[PDB]
Amino acid sequence: RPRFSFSIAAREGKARTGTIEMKRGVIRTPAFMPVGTAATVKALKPETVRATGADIILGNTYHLMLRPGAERIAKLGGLHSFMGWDRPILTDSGGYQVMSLSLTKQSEEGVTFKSHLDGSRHMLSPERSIEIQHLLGSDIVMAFDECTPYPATPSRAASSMERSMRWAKRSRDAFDSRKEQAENAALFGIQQGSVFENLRQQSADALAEIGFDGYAVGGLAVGEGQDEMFRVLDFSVPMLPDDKPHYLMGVGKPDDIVGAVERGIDMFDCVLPTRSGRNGQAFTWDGPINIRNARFSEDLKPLDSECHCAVCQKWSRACIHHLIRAGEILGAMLMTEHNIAFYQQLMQKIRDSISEGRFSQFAQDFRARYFARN
Amino acid sequence: RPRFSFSIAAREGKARTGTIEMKRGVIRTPAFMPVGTAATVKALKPETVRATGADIILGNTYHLMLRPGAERIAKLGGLHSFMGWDRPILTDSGGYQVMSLSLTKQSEEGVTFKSHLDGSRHMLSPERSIEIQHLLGSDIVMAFDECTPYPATPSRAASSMERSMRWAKRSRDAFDSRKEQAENAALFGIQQGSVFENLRQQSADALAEIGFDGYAVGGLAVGEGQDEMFRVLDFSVPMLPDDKPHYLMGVGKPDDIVGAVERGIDMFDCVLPTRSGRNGQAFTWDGPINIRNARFSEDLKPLDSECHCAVCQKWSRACIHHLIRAGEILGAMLMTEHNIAFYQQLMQKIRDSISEGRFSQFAQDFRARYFARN
Ligand SMILES: [Zn+2]
Ligand SMILES: [Zn+2]
Repeated sequence: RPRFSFSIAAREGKARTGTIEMKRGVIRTPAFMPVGTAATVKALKPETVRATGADIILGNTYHLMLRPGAERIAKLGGLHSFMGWDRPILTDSGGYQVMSLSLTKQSEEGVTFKSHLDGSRHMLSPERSIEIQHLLGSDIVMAFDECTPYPATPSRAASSMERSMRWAKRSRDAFDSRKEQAENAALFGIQQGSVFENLRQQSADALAEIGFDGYAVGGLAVGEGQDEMFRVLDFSVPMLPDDKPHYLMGVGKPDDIVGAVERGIDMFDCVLPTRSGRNGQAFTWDGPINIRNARFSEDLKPLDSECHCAVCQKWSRACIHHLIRAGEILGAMLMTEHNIAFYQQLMQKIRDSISEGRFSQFAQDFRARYFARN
Repeated sequence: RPRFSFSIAAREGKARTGTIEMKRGVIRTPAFMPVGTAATVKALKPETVRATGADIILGNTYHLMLRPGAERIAKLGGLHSFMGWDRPILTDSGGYQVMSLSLTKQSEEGVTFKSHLDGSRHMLSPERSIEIQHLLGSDIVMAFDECTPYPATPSRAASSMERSMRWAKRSRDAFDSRKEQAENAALFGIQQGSVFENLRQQSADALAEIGFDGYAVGGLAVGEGQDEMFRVLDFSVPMLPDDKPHYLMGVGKPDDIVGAVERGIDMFDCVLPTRSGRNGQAFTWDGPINIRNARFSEDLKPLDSECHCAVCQKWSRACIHHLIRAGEILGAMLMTEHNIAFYQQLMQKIRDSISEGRFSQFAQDFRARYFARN
């Protein structure tokens, strides 16, 4: 019923659990958002993704505007039809992929780039990104920003942050200028500032002055290492409005997530569970495992003996091992389904332990078992 | 190089091993002929069937003339193109399926029947069957005959046998009337006579007077039981010309085959390995097994610990068990591949043991292990 309503059911330190209510459904916080595809035989079925625990999936604006393009998606009935997913959908701005996959020109106005598979010209800006995310019909909209490469100078970081904040205002204005969008969707602002506390602070209150439904912590997961990331999060998150969801984009190693929840993050997304699913890496409570190893050739146990997913209730490491080695598609599908389910179960344990006030103990128990392997 | 050349490399009693040389390839005797399909994703690949040991496959004329029809097959380049199989292909007359799946009218002239899936009219006769098998471009041609249902009266059996012999002559004449066919393909005659020794004898020399490249023993595998079948074969086979291949149509239980080789049979065909492959039954040296049983849920051993097929060199009973239970298509494919390979390996053991003069001992060793299960 509500456009966007964020509640906090419980807290423990900086960590916090709750829900985000939207017209297309409820999102349980902290949340992991798997990346959606297009609902074909090559990808997992929508109902399968839903059955893993996903309350909301993510769509890459950049790839979607390249193929089959935002206009086609709109004619087809939006992303929800295209992806066969009738629950909330978040779309990124498409700016990150542009500055790492494409740029014929860049300025304060925006960027124009060539299609890395067609050569055709495409333009992106705060105004255009908002419009494109509208055509896709997403529920949560990400503001268009300028991402600064890692490592970055204190000058290049301050420059890109200052621009990203002006683009934040432009994104907000574009969003509000469209009644169908502004009254039904939500808008998140992104905080930049690299590893510099002053830039982070100047970015945070700049966004707060503009006002957003949610606030993303951008600039991380670019190769800074976990320790540096936690150190950044340590001061970055408290500068963000407490009564709004905190989104940490791109971050999604299981231990990265737990540590980020300890520091106030409410939302996560990454392609790691999907990517490593096809590459033969499975996530367990005792750390990641490579299924191709000869050890799992006759291992009758499931991928994880505590995972509740439909794969672990049926398939053993042995059969999954062979399917993967045989090049059989089913094997990669099974791995992927488990991986994203495992992630959702991690989220559920986090939510549970917070509301019971036992999350601090869970975080310690988690790392102890996860890092020890075996 | 030769149209049809049958050699006997070795004998042991009534049993005999050798080769059939044809323009499209050599057929090792005794031989099992699996039933071909149409080379699609639903059926095993031609190269897979070849890799199991098959020197020749069988095509059902009746089904092929119904869909997509013999004329279409001819335009497509014949059965070899249609099935993606460039080695010898035997086609049945199509008469058996007619009298058990279709008959609007029946007489000495022939039969006309309605398509059991289109209602359309189709006509079959000694002349028409030969022509249709020509359109399909098969290498071994079966003479059109009238099959007598089981059990049959001594009158109905004598009647159908006498007709089948007149149709044998008509089949031979049609075959010889077509130069492209007569000079490149082979023709087999079928012996009828039910369980009656006099009718069998009167049928045998009737065929010998006509003369055929090979001689089939028809009228069995209609539900007479193994013991009655062996009893029939005991006198039926020696009445057939010794210097020609002996074909036992429809028969193909592993123990039925071994016993039939002991009585002089050189060729076999049946859908049992293909049918039970999809139904979850696997053939082993210790008898058939039902893969759906809970016992095989964690059985790390292959289907048969002596089978050389690619499935048993990789897949365990456990993984095959799950695939079948999951309804996964791969499971039924694996079972089928093993089953037809197991059959070819049985044939190879028969050929080997005969030429070494140890087949009588092999037959005893086979039954002892096969019937004891375990
Ligand atoms: Zn699992
Ligand atoms: Zn096998």
